[PDB]
Amino acid sequence: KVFERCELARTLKRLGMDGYRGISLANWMCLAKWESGYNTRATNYNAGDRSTDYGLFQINSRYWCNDGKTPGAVNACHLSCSALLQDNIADAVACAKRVVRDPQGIRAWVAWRNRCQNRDVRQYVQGCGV
Repeated sequence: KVFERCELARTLKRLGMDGYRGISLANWMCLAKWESGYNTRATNYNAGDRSTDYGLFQINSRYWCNDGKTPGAVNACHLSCSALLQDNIADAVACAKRVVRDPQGIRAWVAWRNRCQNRDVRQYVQGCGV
């Protein structure tokens, strides 16, 4: 599923992402935008290390979910990576919450540093009523 901006903003707020571990909703929106373009079925294979990024938040199979083919991987979210490809983003949100519970927080995603950090991210939630 490809979410429309405000639709996703309202969904994430309902799922308790606003201010989760100090991360504003606008930051989560900026992250989803640059990671998948709000697309839940997006997959990206990293030929360099044999891991794959899955879904809305492009969560990596080496540490967060299990896909069975990634060498030396753990599955911290205790989920099959298939779960991160559903239209229902409940599981993806619970895993995204798990990721930021680590010391790095939102910085775990390099796209966030490049495209969201120290920027005016207000645009991602403007007019959405959240």
